Amino acid sequence: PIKLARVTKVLGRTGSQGQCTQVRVEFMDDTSRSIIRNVKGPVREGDVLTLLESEREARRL
Amino acid sequence: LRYMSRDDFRVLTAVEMGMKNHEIVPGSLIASIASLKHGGCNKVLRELVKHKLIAWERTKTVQGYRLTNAGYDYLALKTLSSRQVVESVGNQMGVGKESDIYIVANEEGQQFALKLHRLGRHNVSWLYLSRLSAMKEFAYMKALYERKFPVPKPIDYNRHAVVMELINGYPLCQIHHVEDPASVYDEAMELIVKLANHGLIHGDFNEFNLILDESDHITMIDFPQMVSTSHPNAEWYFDRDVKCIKDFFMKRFSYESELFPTFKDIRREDTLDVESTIPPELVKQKVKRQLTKQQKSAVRRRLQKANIFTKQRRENMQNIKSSL
Amino acid sequence: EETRKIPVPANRYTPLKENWMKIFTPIVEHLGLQIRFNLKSRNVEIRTCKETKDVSALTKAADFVKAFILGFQVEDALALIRLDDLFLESFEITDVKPLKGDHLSRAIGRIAGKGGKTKFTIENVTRTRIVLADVKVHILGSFQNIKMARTAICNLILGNPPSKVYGNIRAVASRSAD
Amino acid sequence: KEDKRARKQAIKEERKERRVEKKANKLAFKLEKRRQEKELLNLKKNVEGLK
RNA sequence: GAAACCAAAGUCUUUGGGUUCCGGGGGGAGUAUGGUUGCAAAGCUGAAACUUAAAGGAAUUGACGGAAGGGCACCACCAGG
Repeated sequence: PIKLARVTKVLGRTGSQGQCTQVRVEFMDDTSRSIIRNVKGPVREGDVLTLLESEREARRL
Repeated sequence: LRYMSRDDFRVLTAVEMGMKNHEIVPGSLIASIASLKHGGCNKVLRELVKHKLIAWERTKTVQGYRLTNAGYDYLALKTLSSRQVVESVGNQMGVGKESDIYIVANEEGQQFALKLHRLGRHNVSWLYLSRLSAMKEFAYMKALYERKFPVPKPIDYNRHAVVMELINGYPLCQIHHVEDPASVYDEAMELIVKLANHGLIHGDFNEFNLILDESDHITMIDFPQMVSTSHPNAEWYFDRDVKCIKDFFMKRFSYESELFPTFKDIRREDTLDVESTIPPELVKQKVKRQLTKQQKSAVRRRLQKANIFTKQRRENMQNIKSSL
Repeated sequence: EETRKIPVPANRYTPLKENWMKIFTPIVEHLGLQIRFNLKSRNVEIRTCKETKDVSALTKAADFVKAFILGFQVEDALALIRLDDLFLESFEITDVKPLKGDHLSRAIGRIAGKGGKTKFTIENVTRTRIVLADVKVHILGSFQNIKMARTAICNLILGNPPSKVYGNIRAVASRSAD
Repeated sequence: KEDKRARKQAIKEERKERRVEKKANKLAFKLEKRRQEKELLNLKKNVEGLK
């Protein structure tokens, strides 16, 4: 199962070398699940993503 | 080379014991803990600094001596010679920035190899990490030779130095033509299967690390980086090594592969991934130990008595008198 | 509908009175619970109503107000309202070590240190909040964080100096994959 | 009784012999340290030098 | 008052209210011996030979932290050429 995504707000830069971006993700399954994920590469406010799995949640707390 | 063999051992081991607790060792500690000869040790240290055995260190107040790399190498070689392992030196230098290869010959004349770990904050961390690397490398060679892998026989080790079995040959990179590529290639996947069976995956299994003993035997060395198969990335390292060997064989010898082993078999072999009742003699020994302890404390507190400050004060007083 | 009552001591009456609106506003807005302060029994009483959103919010409110009464700041128990995995281990100082009189007081001192700084230092390493009652120590945080803070505090009141405590707790935080 | 009492007096006798042994060890160590200090003092006074 | 500090550790070279115990550079050493008490453990009294240019007490700055926080650099890294 592959689910579509959306960028709501870019939060910050995480990782050892500052290579990852911690971002907030809104779902295109008409749900309001805003889940905080980690992405690699350049992202801006308004980008659209392809998640291989959605049940995993990134590093929160 | 060495000519006199009386007290450089004791002074240099005193320096080694000084390095184990702190950076720069004063001469008072050396004179206290090397007490066989007294008074003449200053000229001994003056004789050592004419070589690259020890080095002086007097910046602004700290005044001491430290051990160099060559002094540590000669200390290990002297400890090997005490074990009757090295008599003469073969000058076939394998000059690497991570390790130095020196041929050695025993009293019998049989030649062995000598690996001296040179790792490149000051050099005490370099020597300590060289010691740890030599220890873990000797442990890995012992494990691999116990598991009958085609590796040389380990012989001895002293604190960075490894006396190791000598097998002559060339690495697989600089051998342009191989008469029988298929047999040694099948043996290469056999060794890959054996390593993966032994709960181990190399990660950087390179052709440069493979030495062709007369282009007939495979010699394998250099295991400080050896990792586990319990890691989730283990099969990715294993497949990287397999594809590296494959692309090297279809790229360099123009020989195409016939067998394609992609087996992860753990762990059907040994898991190497972790790898007046008291007699008077005792009374005499204990009382002698006590009195040597008080006299060693006395020697410490007597040898701990900066003349540079007194010289500067005298010069300042003389300048104040001659200028005013 | 069910309710929980929690008591308040005499020394905690005035902080309850001053911070009252900051207490009952998130209880009544986000959780949707009825709250009062019975002056005769001196108990903060919180009950569920018809427009309560979900179950277990009453326990969140009880944890919030009880953490405030134990000595934690109102924001540090608002953290109990929002977060799920936060707990409260509390223990007496004389539990691990039998201390009598002035020695016991000195133990309290080396939980605070100079200016409270040592205490705050633990709050930077274990990511917890800690409250010192007269002979009691309360820790609020995650489970492994509470255990880390408890080991640090017990190391402090067995005689170990703060330098060893900082070094050990920073090493344990380093191995904790934080 | 007559069993617990026997066990207790056996432990008491063992302790008494143990204390006698410890006292003997202390006096032997003191005597040997004294004579070795005398020998070290004799070394300090004479038989110390080059010629 | 050497000071931290102390209404006493004050009323001291402007030095005397009565009186008891007790110290004389650091070790040897609270050791040996002797006496005395104790079932014992040991308690009380208690040296010398010799060794040593020092040992200590208060405060004053802060190389060096294996103490912690920030900031900067493709002569550092990340993704790459």
